Amino acid sequence: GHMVEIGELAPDFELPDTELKKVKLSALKGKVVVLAFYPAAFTQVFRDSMAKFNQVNAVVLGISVDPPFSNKAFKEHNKLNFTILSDYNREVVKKYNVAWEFPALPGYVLAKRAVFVIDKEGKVRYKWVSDDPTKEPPYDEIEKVVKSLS
Repeated sequence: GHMVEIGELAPDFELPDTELKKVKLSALKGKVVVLAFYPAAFTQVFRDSMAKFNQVNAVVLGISVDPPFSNKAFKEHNKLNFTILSDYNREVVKKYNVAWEFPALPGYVLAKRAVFVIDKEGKVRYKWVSDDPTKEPPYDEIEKVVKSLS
């Protein structure tokens, strides 16, 4: 099975960004990385909460199971300045154990709202996973963790 814990080497993966370019996690070693998983692009509640990662001092990788084409429109609409990846085959939500089935859509597997901060050595240093998709992560704490790793 898959279980991600602090201190472990973050599971590597390669997913397409909004321009269909392959982005590999391990290629980011030497830089602090923040994985920001979200359930679905265009979820309605002005601007999506993913925009709160715009000012984080690290390489933020937004990740959802939405297709690249839609994530591109999502990224532009909400002025997200970071890389947005499409885990269309659910490979990564499984590797990070942040998968769940959407209540209203039988068999639709998507990511839980989650955040993982990875250090320059590629190890997991912070983990936050909310079963409730409406909850937002502690941005302040996350930024402080990023700082300690910079």
